[PDB]
Amino acid sequence: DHHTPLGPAE
Amino acid sequence: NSYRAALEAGNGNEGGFDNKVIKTERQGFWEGVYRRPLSQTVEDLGEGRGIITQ
Amino acid sequence: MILLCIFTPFLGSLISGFFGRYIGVNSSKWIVCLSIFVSVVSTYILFIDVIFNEIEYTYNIMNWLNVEYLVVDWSFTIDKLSVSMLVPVVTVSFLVHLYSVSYMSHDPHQQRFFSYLSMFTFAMIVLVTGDNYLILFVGWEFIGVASYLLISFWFTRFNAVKSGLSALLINRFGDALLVLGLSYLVLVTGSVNYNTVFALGSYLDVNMITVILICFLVASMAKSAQLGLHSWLLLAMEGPTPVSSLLHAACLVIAGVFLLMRSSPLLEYTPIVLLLILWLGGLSTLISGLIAMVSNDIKKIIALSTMSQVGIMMIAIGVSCYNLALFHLICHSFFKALLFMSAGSVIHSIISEYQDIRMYGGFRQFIPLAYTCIFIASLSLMAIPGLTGFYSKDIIIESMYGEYTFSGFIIYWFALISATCTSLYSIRLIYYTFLNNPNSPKYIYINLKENDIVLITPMIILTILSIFGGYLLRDIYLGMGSPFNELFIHPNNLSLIETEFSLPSILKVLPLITGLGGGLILLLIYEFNYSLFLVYNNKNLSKLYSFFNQKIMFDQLLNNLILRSGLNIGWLLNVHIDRGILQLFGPLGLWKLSTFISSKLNKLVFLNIGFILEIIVLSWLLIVFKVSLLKYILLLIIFIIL
Amino acid sequence: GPHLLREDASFQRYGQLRDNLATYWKFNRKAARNVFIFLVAVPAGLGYLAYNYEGKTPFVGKRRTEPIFEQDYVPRK
Amino acid sequence: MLVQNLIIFNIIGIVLLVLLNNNNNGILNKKSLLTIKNELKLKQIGLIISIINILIIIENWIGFNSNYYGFQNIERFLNIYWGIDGISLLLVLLTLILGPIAILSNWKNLKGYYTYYVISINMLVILMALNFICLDLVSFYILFESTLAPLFLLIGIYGANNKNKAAYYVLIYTLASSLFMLLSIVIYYIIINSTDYIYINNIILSINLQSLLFIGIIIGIAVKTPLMPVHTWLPTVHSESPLGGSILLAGVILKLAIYGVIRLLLPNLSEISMMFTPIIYIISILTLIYSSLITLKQTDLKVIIAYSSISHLAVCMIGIFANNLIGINGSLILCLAHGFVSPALFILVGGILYDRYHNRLINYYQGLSTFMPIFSIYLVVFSFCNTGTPLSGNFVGEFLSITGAVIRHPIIGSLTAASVLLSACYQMKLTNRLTGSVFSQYLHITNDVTNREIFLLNWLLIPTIIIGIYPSFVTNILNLASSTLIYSVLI
Amino acid sequence: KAVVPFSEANKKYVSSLYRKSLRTAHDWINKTEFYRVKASEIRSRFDANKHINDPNELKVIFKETEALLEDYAHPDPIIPPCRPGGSKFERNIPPRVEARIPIDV
Amino acid sequence: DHVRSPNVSFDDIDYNNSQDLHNAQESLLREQWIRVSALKVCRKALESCYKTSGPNHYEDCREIAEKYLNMLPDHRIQGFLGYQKNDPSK
Amino acid sequence: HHIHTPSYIKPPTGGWNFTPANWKQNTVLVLVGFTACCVGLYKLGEAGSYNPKLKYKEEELSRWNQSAK
Ligand SMILES: CCCCCCCCCCCCCCCCCC(=O)OC[C@H](COP(=O)(O)OCCN)OC(=O)CCCCCCCCCCCCCCCCC
Ligand SMILES: CCCCCCCCCCCC(=O)OC[C@H](COP(=O)(O)OCC[N+](C)(C)C)OC(=O)CCCCCCCCCCC
Ligand SMILES: CCCCCCCCCCCC(=O)OC[C@H](COP(=O)(O)OCC[N+](C)(C)C)OC(=O)CCCCCCCCCCC
Ligand SMILES: CCCCCCCCCCCC(=O)OC[C@H](COP(=O)(O)OCC[N+](C)(C)C)OC(=O)CCCCCCCCCCC
Repeated sequence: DHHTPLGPAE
Repeated sequence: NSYRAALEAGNGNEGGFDNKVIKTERQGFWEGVYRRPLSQTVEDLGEGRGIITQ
Repeated sequence: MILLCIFTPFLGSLISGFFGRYIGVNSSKWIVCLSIFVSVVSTYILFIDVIFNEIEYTYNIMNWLNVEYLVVDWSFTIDKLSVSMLVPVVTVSFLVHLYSVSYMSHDPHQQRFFSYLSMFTFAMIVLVTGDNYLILFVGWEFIGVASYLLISFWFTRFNAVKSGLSALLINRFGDALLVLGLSYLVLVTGSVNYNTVFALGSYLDVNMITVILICFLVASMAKSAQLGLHSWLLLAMEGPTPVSSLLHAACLVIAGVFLLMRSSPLLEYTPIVLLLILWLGGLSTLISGLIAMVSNDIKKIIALSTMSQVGIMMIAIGVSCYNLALFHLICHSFFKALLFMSAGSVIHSIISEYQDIRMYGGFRQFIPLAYTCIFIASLSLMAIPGLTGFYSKDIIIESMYGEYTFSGFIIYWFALISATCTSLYSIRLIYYTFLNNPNSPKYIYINLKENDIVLITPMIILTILSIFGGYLLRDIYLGMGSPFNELFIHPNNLSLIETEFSLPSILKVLPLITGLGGGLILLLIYEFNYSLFLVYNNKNLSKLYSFFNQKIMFDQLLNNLILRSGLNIGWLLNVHIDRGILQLFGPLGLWKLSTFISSKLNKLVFLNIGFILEIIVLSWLLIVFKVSLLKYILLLIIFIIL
Repeated sequence: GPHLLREDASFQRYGQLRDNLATYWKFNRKAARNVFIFLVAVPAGLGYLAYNYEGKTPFVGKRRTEPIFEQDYVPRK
Repeated sequence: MLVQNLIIFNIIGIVLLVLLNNNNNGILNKKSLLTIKNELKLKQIGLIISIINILIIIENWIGFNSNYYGFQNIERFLNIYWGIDGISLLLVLLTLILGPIAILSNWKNLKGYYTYYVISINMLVILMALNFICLDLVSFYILFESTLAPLFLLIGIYGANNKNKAAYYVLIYTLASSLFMLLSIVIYYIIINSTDYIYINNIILSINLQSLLFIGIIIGIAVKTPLMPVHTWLPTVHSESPLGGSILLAGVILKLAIYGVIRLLLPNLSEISMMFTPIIYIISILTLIYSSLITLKQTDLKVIIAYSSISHLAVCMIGIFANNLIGINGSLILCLAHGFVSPALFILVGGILYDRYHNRLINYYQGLSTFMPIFSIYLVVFSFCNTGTPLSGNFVGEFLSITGAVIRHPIIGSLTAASVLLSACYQMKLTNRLTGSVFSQYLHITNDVTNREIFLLNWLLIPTIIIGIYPSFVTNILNLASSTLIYSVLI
Repeated sequence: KAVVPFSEANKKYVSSLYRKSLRTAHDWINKTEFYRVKASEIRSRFDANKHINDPNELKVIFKETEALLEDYAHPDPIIPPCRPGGSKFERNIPPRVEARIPIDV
Repeated sequence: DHVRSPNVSFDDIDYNNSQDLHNAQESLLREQWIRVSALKVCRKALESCYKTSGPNHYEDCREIAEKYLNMLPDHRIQGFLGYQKNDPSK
Repeated sequence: HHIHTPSYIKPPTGGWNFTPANWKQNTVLVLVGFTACCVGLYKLGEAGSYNPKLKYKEEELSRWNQSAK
């Protein structure tokens, strides 16, 4: 899995 | 050949300049003129890049 | 419609570039692909309204340069030729972006990759739709800017960095000549417009057209990568596989041809330039066919195929058949995009991601779909009768013989060998990777699968064009007497009649007979009698193989000799002039002299009556000697300094 | 500030030398070989071409008064 | 108004700054409020004066008429006649604009004595700004040489490790040569009894005396716009002077030498300018080719940009000596475009890197596009502008200058086209190295470009791309002014 | 220098010449069946002269073996993509792990 | 407003009167800028014809092409220093 | 895995698989911008473009060639 979660809100 | 000697000999710019008096011969070393015979320009620059022809 | 067709990629590149952070990876790619798709559909509408309905569009934004008589606008036009080039460009580039949505999915930087890619498409669009040469020159440079950024996209990789620099510097070599060609265009006609310069072609001196067009040819050699300025073309494979497809099928590698075709009204009035292009375009096809047969990297083989095919258009230009070179340009962009895509699919599938076709083998069943795309494209490349590359490439080979001059005869065999080698290195490429005995380990073969449906769609669509595109479009360009005045053919240069009617009956089959018939022979050797090719034992074959595998040793000649000497002259100037003679006649030298002079003068100031008294009495001699002796006393003084 | 650069002793010598080549330079027969080429040979060669053609190139709007194509054909056979 | 308001206000400002700082000296030690935050109040007053100087000229730019031939805004102040024409107006605008940017560049990277620095920067800008608006050779020379006194002290006080060598170079190179320009100015005052521009434009001199005056004046010009072989001062001074001193020494001081041709050579020495133009091309073409090749072997970061300055100025001189409007307009647009791109690079090279790592050697910097992305976008963007990419203002200047060069002399003037290729060699090699491969093992991760350094970059890039996209802003002012410089008789 | 047979260092040299020999054969020969045949021979050519107790006799072979490889060296050797010289070497290097030391510019 | 050119020649005035000399220079500059404006108009006529004629551009645009290549060398800015300081009659 | 140093490195194009949490919201704000401008570009293209083969009739050109004669 990539499992890269979203970063913060921009 | 100093400008002082030319001025004291009448070959300096004490006499002002004028457009209606064109000198066929070349002017002295220290002398200035308003207008020149075009043949003196061609005999110096040569024909070509904008003199006489394109 | 025009303004929508031109600038839509631009705002697509900006949005990925400047808002790609705020909309993430997935959306950035698709919004970019949307922008190219908008320009595709807009282009097709104009293609119908321009090619068939004899209509022209011209949007003139504003004035650019207004220096006395030299007036240049930001004017964009779409004639037959401008829209004949917007089909190969925008169509292929849209599928490349659609292909690249999935190819780059495992790459961290996909907002920057797509920002460059849509920028590259916009520059090429500006290149072909500008109404003067300067607007063309604007896009002509951002082609090199975007290519340099694309080729060196993996800037952490040392090899990709320098290959990006090699592409930019060699292209700026032609760009310098292209600028010099424009200056002689302003010098002769005071204009760079198409409506003006082409209207004055015959009335101008023949020597002047040569000066302008030789510069155009040298600039076009750089972009189209012909012999002499071609070392960079194979260095370009450091970029991602989508970059190679877009830049070697529908972009700069063809932009050299467009510049020559656009300036056809001038090119017909200086036959010397045409003759040079014929030889440069004939030698290049011969060489890159010969180099490819002994090339092992898969992308190098296809890249060398592009150089040979691009050179085929050059000889079409040389014989003044611009309609032939233009039509092959369209047909070449279709399968050659497919071949790089199919190469990308093969390399993606194999888990080791190898590129040397010497580490492949027996792939034909594990990836049947990737294999078929190469098979159909290669046959279209090899001009199998009834395909698309047949109806465009074959006529050019005939017209080399149909010229019935010395140069046409000599180039005929160089071209015919190119058709032969095309049919050969293709067979070598297909067997070594799909039919040969396996060379990769078994764990690779148990884990060999095709790729996702997003990656699959662009290839199949280009396959269909490679089966039907050439036939449908044949009469639009090669039609006997179709009105295409954008390409100007002087009446004494038309040989399409004799190309089609007078050729010997054996030549019309000669490319194909040595094409497939010679293909089987090589296929048997690669299959049944490979022992012949164990060439390391034979010193004659090893020397021959090493020479062509090292690309005519042209790369070594450039670096070891030409580039290093160029950098060495910088060193000699930096040593003997800047820190050499200029410092000797400068700070260092005058410090040495002043140290010598001042060290003498300091020794003279000392309190001593005898010294000052003696100096004074010497100076009375200046009253005795005649004044003409002063300079000798000036020299005598200078001596005693020493 | 904090000396964010790992200064290198060998790079400093290389930088010191490359900015002080004037000190070790000599006007040997090698330098005169280069000095003559760049300050005299090239300027005079270009200086001749510049003055030779200075005014001999009326290329502004130059016209053609000589046919390009050939009229009659003379076959070898 | 103009000069009177421009001098009196600046003198008042200089006096005001001196009064505030030096009040507390006295006999006792002082810990005042004006020293707090590194003389911050005194730096602000210096920055405001730079902005106000721009407002003075704009008050007079509105009145400017683009369809009038002749000097406008003529006034007499200190027994000297001033005035503005088309060419002079734009160069004045460039000079004053670099005022705030030169001060802002050195906001917090000097060890002290900020008040002295702020006064000197505003003093140098005014002296150079006034040099475009005088109307006699003597007053031209006075302003042309007065800038040495602050510049020599500024470089010596605030310079780098070799500041003593740099100070001894600018003072002597630019004085031992400009003194030759004084001789030709004096001879004008002896034979004609006046050095006024208009009075001497109408006089023709003997072709022997024209050759003497030209040789004297072009000696003083060939050093300010460094032409080989007298360029050795500029690379040294750039690599050692303070960052603000480099912005003025490259942004403006070089362009005073191209303006020297426009006033002192073309109008009054027109006949002898035709003769020297073949020779000027030889020197400039060799300057273009040699400076580009020498840059390929340099190691100091701030020297590399210094030589790139020489190659462009050689092209500017090539264009201006072309006897057509294309070359003259192109040369002047290039001077304006180079006036922003050149300072921007020194900020990138000697103002952003050098303020973080304090080393100018190229070997330490590579892969900078990894942990400093905003820096590498501007370095890439300004690398292209510095090499005449078609959308920038440099391409318009270079293309026209090359076009004008070919028009004047088709054979040798064509070699100017080597500027397009060579400028991409040393420059793109520098950028490709800086932002390529892995991040350097000698540097340490730090801040990217700060907000102040972004402001400097954005406002040196914005004027560059307006002139590129729409150069007719510059041209509409130049055309009638630049058309009075052409000497040709066609029959 | 001198060559001391049966010493550990001398064996490793012969090991290195073996990887040069077989890889070079692998570079030219692109069929496994043909490669094993030639690879078998090279080992036989490598094992026939296994027993040497003399310095000077061995050094001539080292001189000869270098010449054999140099003349037979491939002009385009096969390289794994992620190994140095490969097609994917240095691609997408993960960024360095380190603390950002802020500076008050 | 539209300022009228001060139609004045170098051959009728005294250069000592620097006010009149200024007009002789300004009048010689303005006429030349008209010729370039005349030239840019003629070139526009050529461009329409070539675009409109297509194949017939060699015929329908014959005298315009001839005239444009005739006016090009002399319909350019030349300044006044050439004619002020030189006397063609001599 | 590995560390992107995303605390400070914030280039305009994200960096190392960057995706903001509110990416769905921003895209619709962006998809409007592409739609707002593509519609806007179509208006200007229609209004400001022309056909350069119909501005002057051949009857007008035929007078030009003769007038220049
Ligand atoms: C780029 C464009 C050009 C720009 C610069 C233009 C001017 C540059 C002039 C360059 C001439 C000087 C440069 C070469 C001299 C260098 C001196 C030197 O190298 O040393 C020789 C010697 C010093 O003795 P030593 O300690 O042994 O040093 C030997 C090291 N090789 O020195 C000696 O032995 C002395 C040599 C003879 C001295 C004769 C003195 C004659 C008068 C001096 C000249 C005056 C010039 C000014 C005149 C007006 C001054 C008011
Ligand atoms: C026609 C072209 C005119 C160009 C301008 C004139 C030449 C420029 C000279 C630079 C001077 C310089 O460099 O001054 C600084 C230099 C020395 O250098 P430094 O800084 O101490 O470092 C170098 C010191 N070492 C060796 C310890 C490392 O001091 C001197 O040698 C003092 C004497 C210089 C006299 C200048 C006379 C000028 C006459 C010009 C007319 C012939
Ligand atoms: C437009 C032209 C106007 C004329 C200007 C004349 C300059 C005289 C100024 C004296 C004021 C003063 O001596 O004050 C000193 C001031 C400010 O020093 P500070 O940093 O605040 O104090 C420092 C000590 N602390 C911090 C401990 C308190 O620095 C200056 O002098 C800078 C300007 C002059 C430098 C160059 C002079 C060259 C003169 C020749 C020019 C052709
Ligand atoms: C016709 C005019 C078209 C202009 C449109 C501009 C679109 C492209 C914007 C790119 C911004 C960006 O993001 O560049 C910065 C990228 C971002 O890297 P990332 O992928 O976000 O990963 C982030 C993590 N890094 C950085 C470690 C990989 O890194 C760089 O510093 C790359 C080097 C500088 C690139 C300069 C490109 C500038 C474009 C050319 C200007 C003429």
